[PDB]
Amino acid sequence: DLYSRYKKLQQELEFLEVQEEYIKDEQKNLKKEFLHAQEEVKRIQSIPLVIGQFLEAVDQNTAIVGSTTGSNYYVRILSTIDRELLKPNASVALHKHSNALV
Amino acid sequence: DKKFHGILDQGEGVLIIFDEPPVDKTYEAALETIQNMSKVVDSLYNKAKKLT
Amino acid sequence: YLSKIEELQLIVNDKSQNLRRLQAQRNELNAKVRLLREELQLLQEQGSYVGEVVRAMDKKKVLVKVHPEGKFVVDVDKNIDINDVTPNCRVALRNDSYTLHKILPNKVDPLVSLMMVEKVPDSTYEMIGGLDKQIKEIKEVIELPVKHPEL
Amino acid sequence: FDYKEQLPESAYMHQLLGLNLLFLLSQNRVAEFHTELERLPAKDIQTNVYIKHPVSLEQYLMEGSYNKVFLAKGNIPAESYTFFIDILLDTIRDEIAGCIEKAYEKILFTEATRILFFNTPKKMTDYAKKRGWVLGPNNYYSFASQQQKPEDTTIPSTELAKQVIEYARQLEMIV
Amino acid sequence: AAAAEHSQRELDTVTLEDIKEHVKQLEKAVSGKEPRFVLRALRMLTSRRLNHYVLYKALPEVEAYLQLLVVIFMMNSKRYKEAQKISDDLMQKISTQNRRALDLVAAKCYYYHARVYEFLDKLDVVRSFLHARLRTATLRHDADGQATLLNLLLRNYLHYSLYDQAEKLVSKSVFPEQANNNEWARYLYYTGRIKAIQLEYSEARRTMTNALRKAPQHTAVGFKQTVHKLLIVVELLLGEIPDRLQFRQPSLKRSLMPYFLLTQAVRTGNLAKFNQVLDQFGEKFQADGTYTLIIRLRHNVIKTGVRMISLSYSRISLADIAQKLQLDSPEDAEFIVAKAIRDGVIEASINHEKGYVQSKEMIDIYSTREPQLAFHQRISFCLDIHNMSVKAMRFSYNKDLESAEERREREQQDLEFAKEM
Amino acid sequence: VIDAFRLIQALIHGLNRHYYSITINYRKNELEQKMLLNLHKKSWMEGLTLQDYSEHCKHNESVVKEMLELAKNYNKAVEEEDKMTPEQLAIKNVGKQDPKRHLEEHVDVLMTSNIVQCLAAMLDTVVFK
Amino acid sequence: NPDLRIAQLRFLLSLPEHRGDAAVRDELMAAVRDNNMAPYYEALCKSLDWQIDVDLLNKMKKANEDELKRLDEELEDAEKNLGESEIRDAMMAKAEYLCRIGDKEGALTAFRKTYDKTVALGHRLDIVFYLLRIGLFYMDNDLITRNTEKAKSLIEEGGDWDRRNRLKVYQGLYCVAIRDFKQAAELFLDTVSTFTSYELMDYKTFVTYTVYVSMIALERPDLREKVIKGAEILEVLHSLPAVRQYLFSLYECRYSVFFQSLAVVEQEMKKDWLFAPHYRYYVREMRIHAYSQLLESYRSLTLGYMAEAFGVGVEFIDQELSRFIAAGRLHCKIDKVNEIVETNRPDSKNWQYQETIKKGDLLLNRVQKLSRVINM
Amino acid sequence: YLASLIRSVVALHNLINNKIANRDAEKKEGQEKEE
Amino acid sequence: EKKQPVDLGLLEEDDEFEEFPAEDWDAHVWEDNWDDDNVEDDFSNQLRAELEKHGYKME
Repeated sequence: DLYSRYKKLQQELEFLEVQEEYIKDEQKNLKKEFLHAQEEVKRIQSIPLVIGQFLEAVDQNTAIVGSTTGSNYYVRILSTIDRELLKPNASVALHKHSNALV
Repeated sequence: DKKFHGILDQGEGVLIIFDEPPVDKTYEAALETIQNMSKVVDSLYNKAKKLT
Repeated sequence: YLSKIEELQLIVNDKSQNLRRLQAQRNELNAKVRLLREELQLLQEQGSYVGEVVRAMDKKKVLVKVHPEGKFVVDVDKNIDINDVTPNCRVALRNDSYTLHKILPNKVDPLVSLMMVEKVPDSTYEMIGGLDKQIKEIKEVIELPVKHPEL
Repeated sequence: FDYKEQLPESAYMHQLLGLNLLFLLSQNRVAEFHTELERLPAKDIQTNVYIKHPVSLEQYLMEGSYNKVFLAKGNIPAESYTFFIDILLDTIRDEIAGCIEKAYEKILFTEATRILFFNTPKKMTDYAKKRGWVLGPNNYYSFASQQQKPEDTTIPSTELAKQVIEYARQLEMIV
Repeated sequence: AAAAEHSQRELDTVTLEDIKEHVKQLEKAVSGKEPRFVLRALRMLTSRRLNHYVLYKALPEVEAYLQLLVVIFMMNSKRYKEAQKISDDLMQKISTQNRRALDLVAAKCYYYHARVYEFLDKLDVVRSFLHARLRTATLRHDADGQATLLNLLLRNYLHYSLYDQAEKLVSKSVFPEQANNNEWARYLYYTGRIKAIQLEYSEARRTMTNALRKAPQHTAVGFKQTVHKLLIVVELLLGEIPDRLQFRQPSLKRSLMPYFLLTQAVRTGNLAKFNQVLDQFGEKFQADGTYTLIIRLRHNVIKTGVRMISLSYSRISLADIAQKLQLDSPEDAEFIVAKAIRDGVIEASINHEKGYVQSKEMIDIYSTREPQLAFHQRISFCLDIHNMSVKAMRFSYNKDLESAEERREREQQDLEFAKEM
Repeated sequence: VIDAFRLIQALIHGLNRHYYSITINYRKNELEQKMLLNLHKKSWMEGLTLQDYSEHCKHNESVVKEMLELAKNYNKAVEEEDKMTPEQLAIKNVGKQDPKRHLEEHVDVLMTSNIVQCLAAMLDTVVFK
Repeated sequence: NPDLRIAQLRFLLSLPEHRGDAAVRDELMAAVRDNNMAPYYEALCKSLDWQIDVDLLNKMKKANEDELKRLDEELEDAEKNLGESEIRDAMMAKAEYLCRIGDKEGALTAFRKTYDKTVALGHRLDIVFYLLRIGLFYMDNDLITRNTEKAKSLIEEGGDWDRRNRLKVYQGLYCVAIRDFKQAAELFLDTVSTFTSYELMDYKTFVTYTVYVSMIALERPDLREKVIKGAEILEVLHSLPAVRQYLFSLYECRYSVFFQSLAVVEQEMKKDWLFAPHYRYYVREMRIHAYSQLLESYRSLTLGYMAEAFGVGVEFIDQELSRFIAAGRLHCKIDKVNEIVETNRPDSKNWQYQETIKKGDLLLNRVQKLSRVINM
Repeated sequence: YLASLIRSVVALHNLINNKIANRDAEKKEGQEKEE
Repeated sequence: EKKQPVDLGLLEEDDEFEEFPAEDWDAHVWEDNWDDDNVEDDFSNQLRAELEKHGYKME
C-alpha cells in the first residue's frame, strides 16, 4: 500500500510547498495593492464638493449631516475619515451625488 | 537655599560656584510615562482574569 | 517497519497545513480589505433621505413628512415591521425609491426638549433646609398619594 | 559509592578521595571539581573531616590566600600530595603576582617576600626576573600602569548600527 | 455513581485529542474509588486477563487507560504491595503496547512508576527502561512522553549525585515542542539546577526564571516554594541581592526564612554572623541540596564586605579593614583585596609601605556603554513580546464575502431607471 | 482617468447611443521608467546629513511629553470600554480621540526617527574620519 | 460612626507588649460596654487571647438583637408607608448600627443597597465616606481605594470644596498609612486651610502629622515657605513642644539638638497606627537629610567637626554614614586614614538612570508575568 | 526604551482582545452544537 | 492542567516545611520594599549618643 501512499504523499509535501511559498505571495502582492485601493479612491474626494456640517452618526460608517442646501441625510463616511475629529457638528466635505462625507 | 548652586571650601577659604542645568525634562516625562503605564497594565490584567 | 513508520515522519508534516491555515484567513482577510475598498463606488450609488414619520397605516406604507419638502406616504423596508414603526422617529428613507432604507436610532422627544429649553434647576432634597413641614405636606399631598394611592 | 557497608569502608577512601579532589584543583579544573562536590554530596558527612583539606583549600582561594597557604602547611599530616603542594604553591604565587601586577606599581623587596611567602630574599628576584620585573634596589616597578584606551571607536558604531539594523529588523522582521 | 465519569471518560475513546481532554477530568476522576467499583472494569472487559488482574489487585486504547485507573487506584490507596507489583505487570503491558496513542497515556503511568519506587532495582533497573523506550519513543516522535521520561531520568540522576552524567546527557539531548507547561518547567528546573551546580550561574537564573514563568499556579505550591529556594540561591551566588518582596509572598514565607536569614548575613558582609546562621539552619538546608550551593557564599560575603568598606572609605589602613572583617592578619587582607581589585570590584590601588587602600573614582559616572546594553536588551524583549503576540494573537475565522449579487442587481436597476429618465 | 473613443455617468449622454468607447494602453521603455524612479528619490549629499540634534531632542522631549498625557487616556479607555460593545463603542470613539492610535502612531515617529538619527551618527563617526 | 479611637487603642494594646493593663485596655473594654459591641469580643479575644465573662457577651448580643429587631421593624412599617428618602434613612441607621456594632460585611451590604436608593449626593457620597471609614478602621486598603474612586467621581461631577477637603484628609492619612508620604505632603499640608473632619482625630494631632510629613518630604525653601511660615501652624506649633522643636532645629542649622527631638518623636510614632512600623522608615530618612544638609556647603570637612557638631563619637558617626553612602543616597565619601570626608556631587542622569531602570524592570516583570497567563 | 515598550503593551492589549473574541466564539458555537 | 501542575508539585516534593506552610495558609504588602534589616537602632544610638556623649561627658 505504501508504494502508492508513502509515495503519493510526497506530492502533498509539495502541495504545502506549492502553496506555502505561494501563500506568502498573496500576502506580499496584497500589501502593495493595499496602498493602491486606498489611493485610487482618492478621486472620491475630488475638489468641487459641497460643504456640510456634521450632525449625528447612526453608528459605524454612517451619520446624518446638514447640507448647506438645506438637505439633511444619512450619508456614508470614507474609511479615511480620520474620525476622532468628528465632534457633534463639523463643517464637512460632502461628495455631491455620492453625497457622502469626504 | 538652592539659590546659586555652589559649595564652600573652608580649608582654603574658597567659594566654588557651579552652572547647573542638567535636570533633564525628557527622562522625566519618560519616568512619568512608566507610571501611567504601570497603571494601565494592572487594569489590562483586570480584564484578562475575567476573559480567562 | 522500515518504510512503514517512514510515512509517519512525513505524515506529521500536516503542521504546514495549519500555518497556511493561519495564512488563508490571514490571506483571505486582506482579499476582503483589498476588495472592500473596491465597492467604494457604492458611495456613488446615491444618497439617503432621513424622514419624519407622521404615522403608519393599513395597506402597507409608512406615512411620512421628510424635511424640506413635505409629507409622503411610502413603503417601508422589508426588514422592519409596520408595527415596530412608531410615530416621531428618524429613519433612512431610500432616497429616490422613497421607501424606508432603515430606521435610525432615537427621535429626541419633544417634551424632553421643552424641559431642556425651560432649564429649571435639577434640585435634590439634601439642599434646602428649612422646608420640611412643607415637604412633609408635600409628601402627604404628592409622595404618599403616588407611592401608595391605595392609602 | 555502591550499596553496601562492608564494601565502602577502607580508609584509603577517606585519604584517596581527598587526594582526588586536590588533583582536580592542581589541574585548575574547577568545573570537574565542583561537579565532584555535587557527586560526593555525602549526606551523613560531618563538617568535612579529612575532606575539608581540599574543600576549604578551594573556598579560600575563591578569595584570600594566607589561609590557603596555611592549608599547604597542614597537609604534612598527609601524603605525597606535598608534590601537589609544590604545584599548588606555585599555582598560587603567580596569582598574587598576576594580581599585584595590576595592584600597585611599587614594592619594597621585603614586602614582596611578605606577599609571596618566601623564606628567602634571593628567591624574590629569581621570581621577578622569571616575571620580567625591572627591579630598582629592593624596590620594583610594574609599569606601564594601565592603557585606559579604547574610548570606543570600533564596536561603538559598527555593532550598534547592525544592532540598530537588527533592532530595526527586530522592528522590520516584526512583520 | 461517580464511575459514570469513568464510563464518560471512556466516551473519550473515539480518536486522537479526545484523550487529552479525556485525561483532564481523569486527573480528578480519581476522587472516588472502591474495590468493588474496581469490578466495574471487570464488567467493562484480553477481558479474562483483565478480570484476573483485577482479582489479584483485590477497546485496548481504553484498556491502557483503565490500567491507569488501576495504578491510580493502588498508589492512592497507599498499599504498595499490590500497587508495586501491578506496576511491573501494568507498566510492561502498556509499555510494549504497539500503539501510538498509548504513549501519551503511559506518561502519566511512568510519572507514577518511578514515583513510588525506592532504590537500585528502581533507580537502575527501572532507569534502563525509561532510557530504552525514551529512544524508542524518540524515534516514535511522541513529544509528551519523551519529555516526561527525560524528566524522570534527570530526576533520577539528581536523586543520585551525578550532575555530570545528566549534563552530558543534556549535551546529546534535543527537547521537543508540543509539551505540557508543567513538564516544561520540570525540565527548566532540573536544567537550571545542574547547570548551576557546575558553577555556571548566569545561565541557571534563565532556566529557573522560565521554571517560574511556565509553571502553572492554582495550588502547585511546593514546586514554587522549592524552586524559589533555588531561585534565591542563584540570585544570591551571582552577587545580586533579591528584594524583600520575595521573603514575603505566600505560605512559602515560612520556609524561605533561612534564605531570608542569609541575605541579612550577606548584605551586611559580616562573616561570623553568616557562619553562625549556616550552623543554625544547616539541617534545614539539607532537606534539599541547596546547601552545598549556599556554602559557596563565603566568597561572596567577603566580596560584599570589601565593596562596602570601599564605597564608604576613600583610604583605609589595612589594620582597620582586617578589624572590620575580623580576619587574622593584614597579610591575609592584601591577598583578599588584591584579589577584589583584579575582579573589577574596588577600582583601587594599595599603598603597601603605609598599608592603606586608596580608591578609584567614578570618572566612570556616565559610562553610557552600560545603560545602552541594558536598554538594548530590553528593547529586544518588548519586540519579541510584540512579535510572539502578533504570531499567536493572529490565530472564529471564516464567513467572508462583502459585495453581493441581489443588491448589485438592484443598483443596476436603479442605474437603468436613471438612464431612462 | 483618461478616455478615448469615437462616434457612430456617461450613459446620460448616450455613451453607446451617439458614440462608443475605446480602450487604451501605453508604449513604454525600460529607461523612461528609470528616469521616473528618481522622481521621488533624494539628493546626493543626502544619507550622511544629520538634522540639528538639539532640535531633534525637542521631538523626543516634546513628543514623549504629549504622549504622557495620552498614556492616561488609554488607561481610562481600557477601564471604561472594558464593559461595553461595538455599537456602544461608536458612540464613544466617533466622538473623541481614543488614545490607542495615538500611542501606536506616536511611537512610530520616535522609533524610526530616533533609529535613523542614531544610525546616521554611528556611520558618520566611523566612516568620516 | 465608627469612632476610630477604638481601633487606635486596640493597636496600642497589640504593641510589642507592654502589658498593661493600664489606661488603654480598660478604655477599650469601657467602650465595649457602652457600645454593646460583639464581633470584636470574639475577634479581639481571638487576637489578644484573653477572653472572659461569657455573660457580658450574651448581654451585648441580646441588646443588639433588640435594636436590630427594632430597626428591621421600623423598616417594615415604611414598606407599607414609603417614604423613599425615609426608607433609605432607616437603612442608614441599619448599616450605621452595624458600624456601632462594627460588623463590616453587614454595614457594607446595607450601605450598598442604600445607594440603589440614596439618590441624592450626601447619602450616595458621604455614606461611601463612612463605608471607607470602616476601611480605615479595620486597617484594610483596597476596600478603600475602590471607594475613594467612587467618591472621587461623585465629587468630580458636582459637589463642593467642603467634602473635597475631608476627602483629602482621608486620602492623606491613608497615604501616611503607607510609605507614601509625598502624596500626603501636599494633600495634608493643604488640609490646614480647612479641616472640618474632626471625625477621625483632633486638630493638633493632624497638625503634628502634616508638620511631620511636611518636614520629611518638602524641600528646604518650600519647608520655610509652607510650614515654618504656617500662619495656622505658628498658633498651633506653639501649642506643641516636640516636632516643632525638631523642625526649627533643622531649618536653622542647630543639628545636634535636632537629633534628640528626632529620637523623641520616633519614640512617639511606634505608639500611633498610621505609621505602625514606619517609625523605622521615618528616622532612617531623617538621618540622611541632615547629613546631606550638613555637607552640601562643603567640598571637604573633617569627621571630628561633624561628630563634634552632632555630639557623638566619630566611630559611631562613620558607622552611620556607611549605611547611606553605598546606596548612593548620599553624595559623600569618607577617608578614614585622615579622618576626612569629601563630597562628590552627583549627575542628574545618574539619578534618573538608576530610577528609570528600576521602574522599567517593575513594569517588565508585571508585563511578562501576566503575558504568560493570557498566552495560555 | 519607551516607544518599543509601550508599543509592546499595545500588542499585548490587542492579543487580550483576540482571546476575548475566541472564548466568546467557542461558547456560542459549542452552544449551537446542542441544537 | 491544574491537576498536571499539582502532580509536578508532588514530584518536586511533598513537602515537610511546604506542608506546614500550606497548613498555615493573608495580609497586604503596602507599597515597595527593601531593605528592612534590624531595628531598635535610632534610640539605641541616642541611648548611646547620650552614652557616647556621656562617655564624652565622661571625656
